[PDB]
Amino acid sequence: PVTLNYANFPPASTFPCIQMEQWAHEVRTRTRGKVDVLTYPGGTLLGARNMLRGVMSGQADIGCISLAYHPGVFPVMSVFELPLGFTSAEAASSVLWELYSGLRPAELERVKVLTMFTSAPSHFMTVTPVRSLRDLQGMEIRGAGTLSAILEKLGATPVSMPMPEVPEAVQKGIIKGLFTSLDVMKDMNFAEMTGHVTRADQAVYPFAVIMNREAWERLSPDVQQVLDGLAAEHAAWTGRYLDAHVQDSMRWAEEKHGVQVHTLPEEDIAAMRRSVQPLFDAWAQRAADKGADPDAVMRTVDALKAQY
Ligand SMILES: O=C(O)Cc1c[nH]c2ccccc12
Repeated sequence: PVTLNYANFPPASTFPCIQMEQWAHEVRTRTRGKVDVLTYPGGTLLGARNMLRGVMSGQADIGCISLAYHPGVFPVMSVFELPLGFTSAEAASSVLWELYSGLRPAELERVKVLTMFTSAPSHFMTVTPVRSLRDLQGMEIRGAGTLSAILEKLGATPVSMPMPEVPEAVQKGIIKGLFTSLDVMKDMNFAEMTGHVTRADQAVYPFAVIMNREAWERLSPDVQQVLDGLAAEHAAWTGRYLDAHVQDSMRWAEEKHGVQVHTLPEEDIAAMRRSVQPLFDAWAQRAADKGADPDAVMRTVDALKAQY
């Protein structure tokens, strides 16, 4: 009987926390009680910025990081912060895990990765309506990592910060909106702060569930096969729950808070995609400078997408 503390950073109602709870439930079940998990949601054990170095301290056995909160640190897996044309968190979460399983980039060698998943595709949630690219101009919008560099290519003024700091940045007028997936309209009640939603069909935010290496090595081989055996299912499950939850979330926001939804013209969309193309090369260049094979990574992205 061994018990693992699992640090998380956002409120318990948000999807990073819902997936942690479902994960914990499967570990208890599949190990027939041999493993238990005590979860600390809402940043009570570790928060968003001390998540990684704190899992590695051993201050918590397991944690959940958003790759985009750590610029430079993940030269390979940050490809998953580019617009890879995904339209569901299910598909993207699955392809992300396979791409990680099959390559094991050294950026992530100092911890043990238990599973990976993403957000749904990003859209604009703003306090004033955005009906064109022109409206985006100069408007401070929250992103992180490469989703900020995307905001920037589109002409908005990106402000990088983790999700928990976002409600307060909006309220105090430091940002005018946020660029991410629509589950937060409910799970963080952005429906009471940003009454407008514009379709972007943009890049996802990728997450990794990590574990302290020494903690992982103190697990027997049998318990280890249980956690490795849970990884791919759980990635898909997390992606599938979120695609459903995004619908409910937006249903609630419209009929209980009168959210207004807008779309951009096709010529604005065309042009925004042309605007972000240079990020693929800059991503390819930082990976190479770090000793990675971006050509290989993109070849593996392509091939995985033609399955999932
Ligand atoms: O925007 C992000 O930081 C990624 C993201 C999307 N939905 C979230 C819910 C809780 C915490 C992080 C996220």
